[PDB]
Amino acid sequence: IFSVDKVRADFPVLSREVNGLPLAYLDSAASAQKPSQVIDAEAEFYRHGYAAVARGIHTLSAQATEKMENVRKRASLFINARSAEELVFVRGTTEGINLVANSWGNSNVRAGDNIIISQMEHHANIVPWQMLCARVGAELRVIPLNPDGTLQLETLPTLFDEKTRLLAITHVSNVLGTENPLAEMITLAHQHGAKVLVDGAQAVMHHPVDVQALDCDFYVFSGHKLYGPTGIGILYVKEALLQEMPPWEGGGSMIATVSLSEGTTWTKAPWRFEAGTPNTGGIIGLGAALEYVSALGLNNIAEYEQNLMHYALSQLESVPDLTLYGPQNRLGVIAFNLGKHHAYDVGSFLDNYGIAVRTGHHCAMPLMAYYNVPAMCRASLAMYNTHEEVDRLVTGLQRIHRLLG
Amino acid sequence: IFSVDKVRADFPVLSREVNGLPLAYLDSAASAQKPSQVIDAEAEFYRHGYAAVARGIHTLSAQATEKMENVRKRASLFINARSAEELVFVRGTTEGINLVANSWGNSNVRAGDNIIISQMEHHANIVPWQMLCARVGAELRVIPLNPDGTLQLETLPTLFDEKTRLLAITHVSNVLGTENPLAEMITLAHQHGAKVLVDGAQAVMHHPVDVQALDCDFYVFSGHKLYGPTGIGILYVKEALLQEMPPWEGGGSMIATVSLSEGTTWTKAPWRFEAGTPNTGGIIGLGAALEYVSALGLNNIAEYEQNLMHYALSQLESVPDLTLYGPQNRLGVIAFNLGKHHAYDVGSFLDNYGIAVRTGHHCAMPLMAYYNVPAMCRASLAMYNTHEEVDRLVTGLQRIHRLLG
Ligand SMILES: *Cc1c(COP(=O)(O)O)cnc(C)c1O
Ligand SMILES: *Cc1c(COP(=O)(O)O)cnc(C)c1O
Repeated sequence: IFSVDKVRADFPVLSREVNGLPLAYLDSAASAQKPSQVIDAEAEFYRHGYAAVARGIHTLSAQATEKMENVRKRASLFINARSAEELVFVRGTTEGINLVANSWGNSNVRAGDNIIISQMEHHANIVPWQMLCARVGAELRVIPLNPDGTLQLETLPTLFDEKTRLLAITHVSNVLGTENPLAEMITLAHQHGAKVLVDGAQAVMHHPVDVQALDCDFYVFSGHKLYGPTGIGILYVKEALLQEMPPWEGGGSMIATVSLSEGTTWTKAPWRFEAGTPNTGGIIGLGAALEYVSALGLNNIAEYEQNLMHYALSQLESVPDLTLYGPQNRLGVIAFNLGKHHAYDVGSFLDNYGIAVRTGHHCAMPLMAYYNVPAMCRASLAMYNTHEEVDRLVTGLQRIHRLLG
Repeated sequence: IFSVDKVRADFPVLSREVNGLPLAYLDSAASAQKPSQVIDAEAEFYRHGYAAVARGIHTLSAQATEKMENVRKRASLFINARSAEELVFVRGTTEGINLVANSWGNSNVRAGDNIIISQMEHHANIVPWQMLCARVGAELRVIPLNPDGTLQLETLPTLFDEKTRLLAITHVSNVLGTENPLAEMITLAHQHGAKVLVDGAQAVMHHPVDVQALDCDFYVFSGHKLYGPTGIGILYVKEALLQEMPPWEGGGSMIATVSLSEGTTWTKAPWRFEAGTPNTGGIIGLGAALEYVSALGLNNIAEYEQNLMHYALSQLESVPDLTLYGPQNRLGVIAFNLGKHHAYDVGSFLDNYGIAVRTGHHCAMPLMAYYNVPAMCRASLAMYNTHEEVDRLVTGLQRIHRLLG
């Protein structure tokens, strides 16, 4: 079983005070706090083992290379990829989507084709496709939303045709907490010869993810939302696709030979997609984050978080004039607005109580426009949050309502 | 004055042992060791202040935003840029060059134009220009080398013409230690209306750098060579150029508005070029590295390193059959080969003595081809290295020569 008190003991930020008051950090969906096991793994690498990792002959450099490739293997087992060589280290979900959009998109999407996204996508999984569509003359089609925050799946027959080259779809909404029916949508997309990129940035910390079972063609997530350091993420690509993809960034370590008279040739995937000095510190930290999460157990995490979410939704019924957005079975986040008060003001009062929530458009302006609001508040309920933190949120919303009503 | 013993006390890796023997780390040009002040600045941020930095309303997020923008200001003062808004955070020199090559190169270099590089460039400052030239149909011209490792500057009249759009040139060679006459070359390039990108990855840790005095249009360097963390670097761009450049990566934080029916508009530079969650941990660490280097004083560093280099060159005269590459006035690095022995074998013996040097092509294959060797050894003499470490290198080379001769 899961013990939230033991977990919290690993996270030094959680004893912080804000505005003279104890912090209630309800913004893990924007970025997660990190356990000391992750912080110290990176620090200890810098203190005792640091070197460049170009398979350098000298000992420290050879050992750093091995650490980095071990993390690639660990990450591939974490998402059940068939091969470690199907994983590319990127800065994060955003860079991974841009890499696919340029390397795969530029040589596979042509004038007159179409790409399908959803109306709930994060900007990271919108803008690169708008740029691609503008570069090659393709059309960006959109799966619309239902009022309860689920996809209008009945529209799929009008959107998929012979010219559909790619579905790019979120696994879990960063605003609504909706989990999309990926396995079934990927079956439909593949029936038309379309590939599927999955934005998994809000899925990988809440329950096991298995890319062979999903059969997705691309999968991306960020380390800093998975209790890990900033500056590092993972792009998974099916081996047969990745081996045909041309490089994106050029430079050292992704070449086989460089000549100023005969041109340059590329190395093999995945190293062809990793130019320049890798983020070795971030990679070490990410490896430690995966080990920490696996030691807790993602099914234990999912069970505790689901219980916390059920409790929060039950308690929030006692907040007058609270509007919630999204389905009852949400994962991770609670998007809401309080009466007619602007999210920014609600979030400012909550911050004044020491409660950190996010307000604004959450990098999902098309989703805000669907609900005809300029902004929302969002509380994240992660594995280190508590019933008492939920109680503080509910009470704070009640007091804000009383005061501003 | 400079005290190398006090400096070394800040670097925990330097007490490491390798192969049972005390480490002599002579590979800082590949990546530098980090002082505990840098390691702990990042660790303490993760432990006490961590949050997402989207100018988030809540306190931790607002304070993280301020820390990040303070580092941008500190970096701009470090290189004497006129404005903090002329600096873009990138993963490193390599990504910064790719960003310029795509954003600026794609809309300013046309079929029939030419770009000028040098034969001593690192692959980071070659491959992106080869890719650009292939995309738009331009020609990549090359300033050749002299035998002493300096540029053949007399060839410049044959290379610069009305169609020359860009000179991309290294400040300091990562192999030879040659420092190029940037100010004069930039004057010549500007006379023709060409812009100049400077690869400063091997300059910024050896002496003050002043981009207003240089008048370069772009300048790039990496944090991990400047005693800082991996995963972070700086791209400087003149304000008037940067404000006209289109975005490269798309996603959150670089947009002003996102619409699925009316399209998307971009925010202002530099934030237009920073998509997704920044590498906040790396940014904090980089700020601490700049403060550490400034506290030591770069003129103090330069004086000590120049004295160390003069001593090493004097002592290496007693190594039989040693071939050195590059000019007598080199900065930072000593490139060499020992008789007819392959660099890989020499480097393996040195590693076996606990001495870390780099061997191979050093991401400069055109430079190796110029000297008609497949590989070289390279020793870096940084601010924390000692006369006694130089003595170990000289003795090791003498023993290798005796043993293998
Ligand atoms: C280090 C090096 C590079 C590459 O820097 P990265 O941090 O790997 O991106 C580019 N140019 C020179 C001169 C270098 O020494
Ligand atoms: C976090 C988020 C992103 C962006 O991730 P970055 O780390 O900022 O690149 C993309 N998609 C979703 C669903 C997210 O929650």
